[PDB]
Amino acid sequence: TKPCWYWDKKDLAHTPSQLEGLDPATEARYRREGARFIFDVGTRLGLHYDTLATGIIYFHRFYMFHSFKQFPRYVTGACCLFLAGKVEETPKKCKDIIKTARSLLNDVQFGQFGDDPKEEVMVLERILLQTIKFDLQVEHPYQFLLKYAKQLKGDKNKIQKLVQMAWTFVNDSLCTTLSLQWEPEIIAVAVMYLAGRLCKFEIQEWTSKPMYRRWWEQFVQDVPVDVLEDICHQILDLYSQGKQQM
Amino acid sequence: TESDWGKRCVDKFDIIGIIGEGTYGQVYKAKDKDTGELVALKKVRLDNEKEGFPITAIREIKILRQLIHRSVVNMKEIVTDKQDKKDKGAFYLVFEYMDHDLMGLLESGLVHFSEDHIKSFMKQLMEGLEYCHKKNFLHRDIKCSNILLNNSGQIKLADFGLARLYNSEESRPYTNKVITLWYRPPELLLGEERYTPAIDVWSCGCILGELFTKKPIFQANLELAQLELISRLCGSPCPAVWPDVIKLPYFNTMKPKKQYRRRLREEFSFIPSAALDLLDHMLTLDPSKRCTAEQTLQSDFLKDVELSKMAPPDLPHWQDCH
Ligand SMILES: CN(C)C/C=C/C(=O)Nc1ccc(O[C@@H]2CCC[C@@H](Nc3ncc(Cl)c(-c4c[nH]c5ccccc45)n3)C2)cc1
Repeated sequence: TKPCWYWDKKDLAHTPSQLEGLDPATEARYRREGARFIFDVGTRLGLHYDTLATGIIYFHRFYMFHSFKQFPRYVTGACCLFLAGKVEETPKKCKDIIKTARSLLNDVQFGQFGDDPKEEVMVLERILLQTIKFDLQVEHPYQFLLKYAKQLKGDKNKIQKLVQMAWTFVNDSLCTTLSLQWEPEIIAVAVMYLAGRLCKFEIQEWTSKPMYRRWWEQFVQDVPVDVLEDICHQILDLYSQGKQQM
Repeated sequence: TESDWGKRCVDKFDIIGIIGEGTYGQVYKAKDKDTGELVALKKVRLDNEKEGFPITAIREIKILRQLIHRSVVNMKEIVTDKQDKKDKGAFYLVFEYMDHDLMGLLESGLVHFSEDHIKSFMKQLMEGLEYCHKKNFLHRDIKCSNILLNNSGQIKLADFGLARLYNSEESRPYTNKVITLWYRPPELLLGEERYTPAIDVWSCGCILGELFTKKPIFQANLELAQLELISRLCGSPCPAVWPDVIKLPYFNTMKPKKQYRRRLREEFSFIPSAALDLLDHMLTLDPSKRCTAEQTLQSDFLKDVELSKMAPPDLPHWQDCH
């Protein structure tokens, strides 16, 4: 019935790009440049959070079956954003996605689109739909971040600060392969656990079981704290090397 | 774990011939070379598409991959043309091949359904429809030509080109013109956009009335003349039976030539009483009192309908061409 869209940590080490020689460090950079390309091109076009994440999820899934050495990332990123716009009922014309892509990529980067950039994106729509197996519907951690945080009763300012900082962590988790690892429900819970530590907030003090430390077990089921520590470590790695400000 | 669509090629199907003009592309009849099961292929051409893969087809796929029911048409897989990038080719949607549709069997004049044929048919149509409404989906094209029936006696809803989600929590606006004029309820004729799933119950009410008459109950060409024919039978809309009829945009504009009285049980007395009860509850102008899909399954005309103990209809095996 439904395909499985999640890989182990070992499965994420033998991607088609790893087989064709590309090193993990460079592939990690190719996914950041691609995710942030889709994000920016969608932001300048007025697209919202559920559309940008869907395109970025198509991007991460696409390069689980194809190699970066065979498909330019910025070309695939534009084709993912073009499809997500039609899937999420906020379609943007193919001409507008190109006119915005050239205003963000330099001559070398835009050289990936070739002579007819639009035609190079239309053709890639065929293989993109086949690579994702026509599985268009995708949920994202944003919707769960809101619902989970809405059932919290307590300090208004503290809870609001917890949400907006976790909101940025979800914007960053799209730069990694976390979506390829865990369900969005676990990602939304993890970013809250991470935000709660950096803010020194007692999230259990805002629920129905203030004595129960594992406050999250009332939102998602069977997720040990070690799994949360893994997601937090991968998100904080983006903040290493001063790549971003907390 | 082979639920991966789009990879299998179309040459695994032997095309027998075209069976109709589809929305995106022609519809073909073919048999599977690996299982010998007769199927139908909905072609989706991509070359020379202003926006690439049609968004109307993307909606149908997003919905069909969520509707698993005996009465809802099921999409087996999606197959592609022959490839080998930088090539042109279309996609094909695969469905189980139904033998007949409703609009054809009644026009054929060669068929006539008894009371047990209609009970089992409406039974399956309502159960599958209740499954869609519970999933917060609205079919918006229910008609005779969109009700497929195989020679086994199993009914299936046909194509969801105009289907959409429905926010049951808070009412939000939707698209007005959706259904063919013959099956369109009044609230849509008067310009309602925050309509409920009740627009399908009305179209299904005309299917039940059409099985006992072999001809559509309402046949008009313009929305105003359509409202004229509906009022002549169901009565004229007015706040006495519909407190919110005053709120509709075209209410005062599209006034019937007279203030008619409901004579439905008069013109449809040859129908059994239990069927007339369900027909009356399905053709009530006010959608707030129009029975839901679940309430039709609880009626006397369908509550004790046992599908297992049903005899197959006298359906012709000689499809009229090929
Ligand atoms: C005399 N006369 C008039 C002349 C001869 C003409 C003619 O008729 N030919 C032909 C026709 C038709 C056909 O067919 C049949 C009918 C009924 C139903 C069916 N079933 C079915 N199954 C499956 C499916 Cl998928 C389906 C669908 C869905 N949709 C669509 C759309 C379009 C098309 C399709 C379709 N369906 C069968 C076949 C053949």
